[PDB]
Amino acid sequence: PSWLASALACVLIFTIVVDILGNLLVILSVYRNKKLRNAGNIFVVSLAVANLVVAIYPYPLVLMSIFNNGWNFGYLHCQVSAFLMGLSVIGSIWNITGIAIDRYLYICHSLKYDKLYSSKNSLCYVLLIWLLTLAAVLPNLRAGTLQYDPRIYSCTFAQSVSSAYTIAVVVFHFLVPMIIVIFCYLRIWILVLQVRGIDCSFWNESYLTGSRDERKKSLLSKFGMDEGVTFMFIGRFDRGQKGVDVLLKAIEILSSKKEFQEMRFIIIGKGDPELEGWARSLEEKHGNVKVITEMLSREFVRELYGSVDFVIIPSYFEPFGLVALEAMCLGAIPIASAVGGLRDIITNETGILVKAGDPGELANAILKALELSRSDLSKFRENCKKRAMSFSKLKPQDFRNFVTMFVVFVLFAICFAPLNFIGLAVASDPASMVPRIPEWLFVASYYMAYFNSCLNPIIYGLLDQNFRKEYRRIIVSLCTARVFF
Ligand SMILES: COc1ccc2cccc(CCNC(C)=O)c2c1
Repeated sequence: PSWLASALACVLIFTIVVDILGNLLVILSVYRNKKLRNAGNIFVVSLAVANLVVAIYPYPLVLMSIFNNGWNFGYLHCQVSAFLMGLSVIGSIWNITGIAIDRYLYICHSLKYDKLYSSKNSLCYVLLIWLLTLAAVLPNLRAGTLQYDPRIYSCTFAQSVSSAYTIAVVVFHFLVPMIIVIFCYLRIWILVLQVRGIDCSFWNESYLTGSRDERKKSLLSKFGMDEGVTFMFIGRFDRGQKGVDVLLKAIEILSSKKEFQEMRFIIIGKGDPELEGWARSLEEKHGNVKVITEMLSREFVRELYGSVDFVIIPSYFEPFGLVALEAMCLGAIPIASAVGGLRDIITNETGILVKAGDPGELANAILKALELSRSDLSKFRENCKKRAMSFSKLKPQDFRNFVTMFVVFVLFAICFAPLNFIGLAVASDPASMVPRIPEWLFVASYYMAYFNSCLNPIIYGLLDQNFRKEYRRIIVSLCTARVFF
C-alpha cells in the first residue's frame, strides 16, 4: 500500500485544483452570462460555494496528513476541519434538493401560466438551507463524534462513536433528500413525456364537421340507440391493469337505478374472454350498452372522442395516460382514477376524479356526471381543451438543463451511496463492524465523496452549452491582453 498512499494524494491534488478553479468559474459564469443570470440558478451558486469551502481549509490539511501519516495539527484544527466538511456535505445534498423542487415547480408553473416562473424567494430558501445544515452539523462538536481516522488520514464524523447520530444522519440527511429528489425528477420526466406524446395536429376538433349534438346523435343512431348522456371506454380487457372489471361491476349497480334509462355506454377493447363475455352479457340484457371487441381506427377513435360526453379511464395503474389527454383535445370530459400521471393531467376544474378499484364510487361519479346540464358541460369542455393546449405549448422548449441538474444529482448519489451504506453497517454493532468492513471499501467510500466536490463544474461544461460558452469566454479574456496599433 506504499503507492496507494501517493495515489490517494493525487486524487485530492486533482480535486483541490479542479474545485478552486472550476467552482470559481461557475460563480463568474452565472454573473457574466444573461442567459444563466436567472433567479432559479441562485441554488447553483450556493452549491458551488459549498464545494469551494472544503478545498480552501479541510482538504489541504488532509493532503499533508497523508504524507505526515498522522495528525500533526491541534484538536481545534481537527474539530473545525471536520465541522466545515459537514456544512459542505450536508449543504450540498440540501442545495441539490432545492434545485429538484425549483425545476419541478418550473414545469408546473409554465403549464398553468403564460408567464415564466420567477423564483422570487430563491435567496430566502438558500439562507433557510444554511440555517438547517448548521443546525445538524453544530451538535457534533458537543457530542464529540468528530475525530481523526488514520486509514483515511482525515478528521471526519466517526460513525462508530454514536450509532443513534449516524442512523439520523443517514435517514434525515441522505434517505430523506434522496426520496424527495427521486420523486421530483420522476414527475418531471412524466410531464416531459406527456408533452412529447401529444399531437395537436391529429387530435384536433377541426377534423370534425357538424355540431357535437349532431355528431353524437349520428354516432348513437349507427349503434342502434337514441339520444342520452354517452359514456365511453377504450382499452384492453384485464382483471387488474386498465380496470374494465370495475366499470362492468359499476354498470350492474347503475342498471337498477331509474337514472340508467338516460345513460348510453360504448365499451371498446379486447382481452380476458370471461370479461369479454360479461360485457356481451350486459349488451344483451340492456339496449343502452354497446360492446366493440374489434380494433377501431385512430381516425374513428378521434371521431368518438369528439362525439361522446364522457370518457371513463378506470385504470388501476396508469403512469402516463395520454388517452385521458387525447380525449380532452376533442372536448371529452374524463372520469378517471386518481393515479400518478392521471392526477397531473386531470385538474379538479377539467374532469371528475375517483378512487381506483371502487365500482361504488365510480357509479356515483357517473351519476354526478349525469347530474350536469348542457350549460355546465360547455365550460368543462373548454377547460379540457385549454388544458390539452397548454401541454403542446411546451414542445419547442430546450429541456437540456433538466438533464444536467439530474446528472449533477445522479453523480452525487453514486459518490455518497457507499459512505451512507457503511454508516448503517457500522451503526448495527460499532465494536464488531470496525474490522468486519474491508479497508479498501472504507477508503474508497470516503475518497469518492471527496472527489464529488470537483465533479459539478466538469458536468456543467460537458452538458450545458451556455456554461461551456462562458468557460471559454472568461479563459480567453484573462489570457489575451489589450494593445493599441
Ligand atoms: C453528520 O454530520 C457530519 C459532520 C461532519 C462530517 C464531516 C465529513 C463527512 C460527514 C459525513 C459522514 N456521515 C455519514 C452519515 O456517513 C460529516 C457529517
